[PDB]
Amino acid sequence: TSIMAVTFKDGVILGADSRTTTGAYIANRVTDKLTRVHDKIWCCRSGSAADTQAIADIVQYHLELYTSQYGTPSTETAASVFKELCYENKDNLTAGIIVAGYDDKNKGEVYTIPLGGSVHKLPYAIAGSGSTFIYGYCDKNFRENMSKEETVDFIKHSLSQAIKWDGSSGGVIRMVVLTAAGVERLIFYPDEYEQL
Amino acid sequence: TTIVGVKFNNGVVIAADTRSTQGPIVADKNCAKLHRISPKIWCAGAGTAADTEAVTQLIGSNIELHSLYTSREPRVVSALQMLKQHLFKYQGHIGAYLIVAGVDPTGSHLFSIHAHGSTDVGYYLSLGSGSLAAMAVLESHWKQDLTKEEAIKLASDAIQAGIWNDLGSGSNVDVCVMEIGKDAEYLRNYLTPNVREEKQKSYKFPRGTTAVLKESIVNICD
Amino acid sequence: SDPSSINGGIVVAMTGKDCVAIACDLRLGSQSLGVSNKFEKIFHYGHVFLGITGLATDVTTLNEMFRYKTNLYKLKEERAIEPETFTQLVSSSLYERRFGPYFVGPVVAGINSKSGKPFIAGFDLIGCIDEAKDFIVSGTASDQLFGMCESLYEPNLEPEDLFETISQALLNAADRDALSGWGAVVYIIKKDEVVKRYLKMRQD
Amino acid sequence: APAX
Amino acid sequence: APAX
Amino acid sequence: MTDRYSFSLTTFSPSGKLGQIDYALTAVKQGVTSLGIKATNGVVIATEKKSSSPLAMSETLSKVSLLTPDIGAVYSGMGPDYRVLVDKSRKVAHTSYKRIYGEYPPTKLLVSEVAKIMQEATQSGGVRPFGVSLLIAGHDEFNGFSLYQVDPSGSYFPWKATAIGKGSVAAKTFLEKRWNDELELEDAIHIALLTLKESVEGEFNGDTIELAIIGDENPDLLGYTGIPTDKGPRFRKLTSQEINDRLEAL
Amino acid sequence: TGYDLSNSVFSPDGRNFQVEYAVKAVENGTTSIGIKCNDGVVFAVEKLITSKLLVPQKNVKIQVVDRHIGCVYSGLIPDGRHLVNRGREEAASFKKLYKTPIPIPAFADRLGQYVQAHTLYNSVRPFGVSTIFGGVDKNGAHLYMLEPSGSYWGYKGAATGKGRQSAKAELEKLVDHHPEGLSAREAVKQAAKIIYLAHEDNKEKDFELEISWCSLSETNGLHKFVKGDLLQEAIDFAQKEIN
Amino acid sequence: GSRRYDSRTTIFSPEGRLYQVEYALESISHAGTAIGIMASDGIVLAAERKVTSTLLEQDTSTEKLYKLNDKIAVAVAGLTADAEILINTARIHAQNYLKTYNEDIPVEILVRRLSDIKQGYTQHGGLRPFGVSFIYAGYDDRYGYQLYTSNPSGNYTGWKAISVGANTSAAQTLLQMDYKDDMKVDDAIELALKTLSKTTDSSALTYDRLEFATIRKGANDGEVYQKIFKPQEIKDILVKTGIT
Amino acid sequence: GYDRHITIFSPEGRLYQVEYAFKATNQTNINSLAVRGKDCTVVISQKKVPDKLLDPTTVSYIFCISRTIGMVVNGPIPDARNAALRAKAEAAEFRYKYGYDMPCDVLAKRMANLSQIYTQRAYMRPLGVILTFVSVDEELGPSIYKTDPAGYYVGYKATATGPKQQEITTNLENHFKKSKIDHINEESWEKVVEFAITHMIDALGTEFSKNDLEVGVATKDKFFTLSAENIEERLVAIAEQ
Amino acid sequence: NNYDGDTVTFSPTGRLFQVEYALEAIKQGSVTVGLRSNTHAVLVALKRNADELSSYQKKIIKCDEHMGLSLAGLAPDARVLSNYLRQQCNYSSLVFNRKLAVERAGHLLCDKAQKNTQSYGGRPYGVGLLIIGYDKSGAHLLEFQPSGNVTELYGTAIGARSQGAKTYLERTLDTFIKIDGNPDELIKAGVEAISQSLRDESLTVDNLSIAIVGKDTPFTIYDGEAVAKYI
Amino acid sequence: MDIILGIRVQDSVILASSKAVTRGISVLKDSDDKTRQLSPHTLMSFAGEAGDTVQFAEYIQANIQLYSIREDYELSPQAVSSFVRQELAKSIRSRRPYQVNVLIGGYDKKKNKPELYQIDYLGTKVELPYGAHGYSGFYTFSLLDHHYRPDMTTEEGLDLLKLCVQELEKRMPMDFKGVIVKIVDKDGIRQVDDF
Ligand SMILES: [Cl-]
Ligand SMILES: [Cl-]
Ligand SMILES: [Mg+2]
Repeated sequence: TSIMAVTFKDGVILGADSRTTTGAYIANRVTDKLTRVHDKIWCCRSGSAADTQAIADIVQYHLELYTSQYGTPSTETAASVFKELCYENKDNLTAGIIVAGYDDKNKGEVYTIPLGGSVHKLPYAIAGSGSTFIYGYCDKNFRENMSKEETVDFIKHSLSQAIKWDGSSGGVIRMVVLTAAGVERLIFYPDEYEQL
Repeated sequence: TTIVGVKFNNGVVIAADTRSTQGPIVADKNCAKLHRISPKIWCAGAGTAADTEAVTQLIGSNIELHSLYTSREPRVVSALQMLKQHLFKYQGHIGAYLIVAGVDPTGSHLFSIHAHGSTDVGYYLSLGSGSLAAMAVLESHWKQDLTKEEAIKLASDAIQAGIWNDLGSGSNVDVCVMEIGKDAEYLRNYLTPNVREEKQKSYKFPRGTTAVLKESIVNICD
Repeated sequence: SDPSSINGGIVVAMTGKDCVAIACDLRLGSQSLGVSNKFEKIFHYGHVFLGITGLATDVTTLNEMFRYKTNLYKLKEERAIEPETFTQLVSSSLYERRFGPYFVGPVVAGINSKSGKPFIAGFDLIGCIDEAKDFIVSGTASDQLFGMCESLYEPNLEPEDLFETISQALLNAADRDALSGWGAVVYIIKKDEVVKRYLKMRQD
Repeated sequence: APAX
Repeated sequence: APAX
Repeated sequence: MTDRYSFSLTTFSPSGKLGQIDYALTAVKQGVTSLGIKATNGVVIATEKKSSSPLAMSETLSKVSLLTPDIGAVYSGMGPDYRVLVDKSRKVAHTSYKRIYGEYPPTKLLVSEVAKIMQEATQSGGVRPFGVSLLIAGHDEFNGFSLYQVDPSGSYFPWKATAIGKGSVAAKTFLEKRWNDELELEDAIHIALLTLKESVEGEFNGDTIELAIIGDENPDLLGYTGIPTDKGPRFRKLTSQEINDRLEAL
Repeated sequence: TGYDLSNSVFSPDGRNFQVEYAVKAVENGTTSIGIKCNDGVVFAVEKLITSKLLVPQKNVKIQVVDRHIGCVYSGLIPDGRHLVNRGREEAASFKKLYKTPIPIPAFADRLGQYVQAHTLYNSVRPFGVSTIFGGVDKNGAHLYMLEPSGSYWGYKGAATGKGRQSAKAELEKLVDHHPEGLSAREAVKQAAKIIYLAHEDNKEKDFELEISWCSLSETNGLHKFVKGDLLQEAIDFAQKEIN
Repeated sequence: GSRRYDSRTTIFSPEGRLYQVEYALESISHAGTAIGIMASDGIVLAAERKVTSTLLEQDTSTEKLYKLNDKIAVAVAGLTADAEILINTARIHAQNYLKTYNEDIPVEILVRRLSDIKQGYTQHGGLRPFGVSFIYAGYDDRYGYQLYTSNPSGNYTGWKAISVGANTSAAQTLLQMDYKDDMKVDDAIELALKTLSKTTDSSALTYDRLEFATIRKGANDGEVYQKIFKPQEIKDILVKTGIT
Repeated sequence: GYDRHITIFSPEGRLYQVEYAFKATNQTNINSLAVRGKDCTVVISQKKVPDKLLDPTTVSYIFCISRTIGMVVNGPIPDARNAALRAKAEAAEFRYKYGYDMPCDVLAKRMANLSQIYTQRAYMRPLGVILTFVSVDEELGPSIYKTDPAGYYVGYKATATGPKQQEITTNLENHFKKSKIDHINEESWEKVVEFAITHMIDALGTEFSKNDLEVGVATKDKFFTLSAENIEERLVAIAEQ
Repeated sequence: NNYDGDTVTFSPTGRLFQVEYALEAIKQGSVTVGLRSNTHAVLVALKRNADELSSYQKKIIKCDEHMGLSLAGLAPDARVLSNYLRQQCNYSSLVFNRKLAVERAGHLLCDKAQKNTQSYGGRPYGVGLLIIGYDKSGAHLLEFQPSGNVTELYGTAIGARSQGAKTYLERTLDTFIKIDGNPDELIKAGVEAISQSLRDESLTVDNLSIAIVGKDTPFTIYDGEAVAKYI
Repeated sequence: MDIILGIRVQDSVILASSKAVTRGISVLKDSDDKTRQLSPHTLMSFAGEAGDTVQFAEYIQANIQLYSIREDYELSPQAVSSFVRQELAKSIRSRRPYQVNVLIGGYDKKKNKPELYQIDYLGTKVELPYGAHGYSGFYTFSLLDHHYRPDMTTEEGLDLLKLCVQELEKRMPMDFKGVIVKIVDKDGIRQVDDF
């Protein structure tokens, strides 16, 4: 996988490739790695497909139950529930998860949860096998408070490169935009992003 | 095994070859890899033969009880969720690789489930040892907006690629068509392109050929 | 160290015209050492016949188990269990031991006493049903049995012809396996008489 | 155990 | 098994 | 906390009656009349859908329930007790039979399992008996058509025809006059509809009568085709319309 | 009858008499109050001086839960401690899983459900306390009162114990005379007065006053006890008013 | 707590009786009479149904006589539902023995374990006893033909002829009068039916108010056969002995 | 008579504890009512705040169980909240297990089964509550299903609950007699709410201010309660009528 | 009366009679006194015998180097509760390297007793305890009753005719509270307090029991010839 | 352990069992009786893992003796053998299985026939005219295939057994220190004292 989440002026954007792998065989070329755990709290999934799905399903369930009793959960709270699962089951899980959400108080937030189940709040986060190839690029090109169009471009260009060098990344680039205006799904096909 | 699922206009179709293997030996030339979970939700299974049958019946049983309890027709996503959570609990040790399809009040659906418990959504899918042969065909001929008859042809063509090119697949093609608003039609041995040729000779023996030591009547009665 | 080939032995079943046949060898050994020449692998519960190959302790245990279960079935249902039903019971019972299985290769044969249909089936050690028109094979000489059956067999044999065919499949398969043989039994099963024949075969 |  |  | 009621709440009185079973039968006496009649090629079970308020939608309350595709049940007594018994009865048909033998249980054996559950509520600690009597109509290949009554004690009996609840005494007498061993299913439906009018006060139509049959296989109700040995459920609920058709030729 | 001898039994009117008897134990206890204010809450309670020998200031009765919630109660003191112990576990586990400190409404239902649970079985006895509690969360200040039945509501002001009526009347005046809101330091003084006024109904033994508060501005949203110059100042304001 | 509502099912009276056992026995005394008679060449089980309605499906019915294994059957007097619980236990217990020893269970051994179960309900657990008495009829190759009874106390005893349920006082007197040791099965069949005929609370004994079974060596050579009589077979045996 | 303290049968085959649990249902002296529109389901209940010291916003007997299900309770609040928490847990679990939102009628059945257990198992008392569940089901459309301490439940065209329930019931029956249909033939939920308030006023013979009522609306894909202001807006429109 | 069958039942006036009957066994108990200054805390207990051939039941139990208690009522219940205290003091040392606050000891006992006043099948403890100790905030005396009520005091007494001593201590307060740096004077005051509760008997050498803890004295118990100094 | 044999002749079952007990490079004992009487007409010999053998044998003996007392009756050899087999069949799937092989020699008094059962640690039961466990069988089975006749007397059986022991003493690597021989017949169980 290649995944990332980026905070900006109006909120946060999540991005991902669409490749699922079964060895060197591409088991799914149109995977959706960006997943909803609440109206405006989403996650990017990397690692084991089974582990990350099982985790996201449980988290969605916890937050649905949270909502019923105490109203809308914060993005921090959602990240905490992911952590609890990842940390306590670290021996049996291969899950690299980025959590991203939009509050009206807190605006956009990104929490990354690597293999051991530690939590790290960041302006943006990258992860997955393909992310190694774009640490240089992303560190050089990210700024805070970018516009929506700048942030879409940053993600598009970054994942384009990750996909170019990483054989375990590919297909389409999916993105999910999280603002006060609601939730927007974007998709970009190879013929566009490849020749960037 | 080769198995596939293909969506179309007004429903979904699944297909499977009919070979069972124990190592290089063909254990069964005509087993049914298409399973009924509920009347309009069917399952194609690859992997450990007993696991796909057992996991399919268990969830089929619970779906029936659930359908009765709720006074509703069962949904594919319920079979999907129950299957995946069961398989995940068993950490891959239950070797069932499934293409789940069906129609329900929500519409028509097509999914795959791998043994560790991950699920996928698609318009065309293939699993099993013959999945690459089948997927080559699907990637070559699939299009958006297939008719029922195009979808059936595409599915059985994909299974045929497996039958001819994969040593793990052979014999016949089974199909099941689940169209919205209609009964599922299960087409057992839809294609039979591997009919054994007439043998050269009859090996029926002269009676008395076999040397016998003893006879006796067995008591099956009370 | 492979429990399915410590004791050795084989079972084969075939359908004919309004009949079925099921046969087994009589060997029970401990690897190279032949121990018993009288170890039959076919049992019956009313009119339903079950052959079991594999680890002999499990063969014995499973016979005792299915006798138990069919006896209670009969008491509660007030009728003898049919082959289609027994086949399902075998499958359930084996799969119940999915992660600690009985190391066996069971084979069911009999005639449904309502419909008159001949019926055979085979199973793997964890319960997978293999239903077949023609023949089912099991044991340490299963490759050989598959070869013999696939060439010798033809549909709709009369009971006395079917007898010759199944016997020749068993005998010649057994003779190419070091762990099978040492005698053989053949059951010919018609709608309501069952003949049991012991075959004369090489004792090496 | 057989496969498919 | 399917990785991401 | 937790259940510290591990002792029986049903015990023998000095006269030998089991009070709670007797009192449960009294609750069944109070209950609305239901009945079953066994024909040569089918069974019919029927009852009155006596609504609580006319604002209630009584199609949402099913008194006659499918247990297996060939077995149905109706009751007299306490509705909620019946509802959970149907839930338990459906499940036990699977867990203790279908998951073992790959086929649905025969009527007597499913009945036997329900009876067991009801007997346990008569002896186990901290519970009262079920306040219902069931009538279970069913078909299976080797026994054909059958009709059973199950009581709070856990006892069950096979019937040619019977009735339970409110006006059972009168209705049982009516059925003795009309029942013979040559009834074709349509005749049994007709007799059931006549018997039920005696005990119904208010409206008597297909919206106040609930009525189901165990009869012929219904391939059109199966949901799929292609397995010729699977022929469909013998259980069928008659529609509001189907009942009214038979009430004009009453 | 005999309906009143066993918890969780409905009488023919539909009452659980054992809960009603627990209320008598509450009514028998000392007076305690809460006053909700602009950006927080204030808790006060009368401590009867049984004897010269009680060490003053050293039998503390108001209890903190987590870092932001205060609890006070009237009735059987150990029952109240038991309830607060459970509250502390409920808050710890909430914070553990969800990171954020437990919201006050959320906290109220945790106690409510736990108290209500003790009216479901005959093998437990209802709680012999009414509990006033509250604090400050991300949505502002909340004050709650919770009864032996498990019943609780949000309150502008609340009182319980022997001087509950006297105190209730006094609270009702403040709510009418300060409709735009009452400040934290105002509420502290008012609380002292009301406890002194409600001490009328308990006046053999003289008493020791104890106050606490959470205020977004005055305590940074944390629960703190009122001591020293602030306590003495509020005592003085109360002394003024009963003369 | 819940102590308030505990009947204390397993205590002694001041006289040293078990209330619940006594009261269970009282319950059984109103149940349809069942009779067992043991001959030299077989056993008879006969039992009267609790008063029929004409609409009861009488041929596909069983209320009194149950098969435990191929060599052992029981006749029931008391709560049918209670009896079935015990019957399935006994059936399973028979199969465990067979599985363990590869020999059919000796009759007494089966009877003892069932009686031991009943006993337990009178000494511990605070549950009501089973409101059932059994007549056991069976064969084994140690003692041959045997009759036993057990009751809610879990006490069991062996008999040449015995009755349980209603009117056992009158029935026992009549069996005592006409029973004799050298009796054949067919004589015992007659004695059983004649005894019910005289002790019945009904106007007259008919086929439809009866259940009937024999356990003979009357199959083929040194092996045993259970015959549970069909209604038509009872109707015939009722004529054959001139009661109808 | 210890058959009066626990849920065992009386000699006349009755459960007194269940019957007395029904009497606790009216302890609060509130009346509720529910009706169905074309697109919606409306439930209204009286709101009575006696004490001046209460925070009126925390005084409610309407609950949002899931995104799509609402529930109003007639009965004491501790039992009401106990039932609401359970319903919320059951609805969330159902969604996770089966991959779709729990239908109103299935939740009603599930809560009814739970209640049934309390009528049969001795150690648990019945809850002194009647639960009215409302939604716009994706299969069945606008839905009202109601549960009581006996474990009984059924679907309704419309319903009412409380001490003066019979007045409201017959009022509604008389309307549907006349209207000849299953529901309030109205496009917007705003007007269905108006109908509901209007017929509650006639049946009870009393007027309402904005703080005397409490309203819940179920539409396709959300259930929500109204503020004092949305109700005031609604009371105003009834007056100009 | 109808409401005293168990602890899980309130009376119609909101009382718990089993708890009140537990309180009654304390009243039948031999008198014991607690009092403290700022530097020390003292327990004095009158020990009771069966007859002239018997020992005099111990009423004082050491809980830690800095803590201990006296008992009045059911002695086995004091053994259970003191043993719990020993464990709690112990746990504080092994885990936190921290001597347990006397106040926490108080709270822990209250919560332990309370559980037995709300659940069916149990019973309240039938003993009252006076806990003394010296910790990070100085000398302390606590009074424990099996209702679960624990109270911190300068001085007190419990058991039969304890009202004599409790009155004496109430007047004496201003004196004994300021007996700092003098162990023997604080003890003398304690022995005098207990004497106000004697009737037809006076303090003998195998009848009196004293304990002291404070700034530089580990909790120690004095019996026999070691108390002759004080008679 | 190591050597246990059994031969069934016309009217009895004869069990021969080696006397040596060896641990490491030391023969600790040369007079070990590798047998337990289960009932007056049933005898069981045993060989296998140290400790397991006696623990198992005595446990079966205790169970059979209990049955005898309870029913005042002697279980048939077939019944005892089936009980023993089931115990071993359970054991083989335990956390730690009994590694014990047995021969059960009994005289059935109802049938008036001697019976010899060979059961291995897996619970593999077989009724035989002659039996052996371990490496012993590799010499004796063929020898007995040659010299054994079904209608032999007890004396003929003992001579046949002398042949087996002689061959084993010639060709076996280990010194098993001779055998203790026991005869089970209609009059019970007795031990031959000079072999
Ligand atoms: Cl995925
Ligand atoms: Cl349920
Ligand atoms: Mg050879």
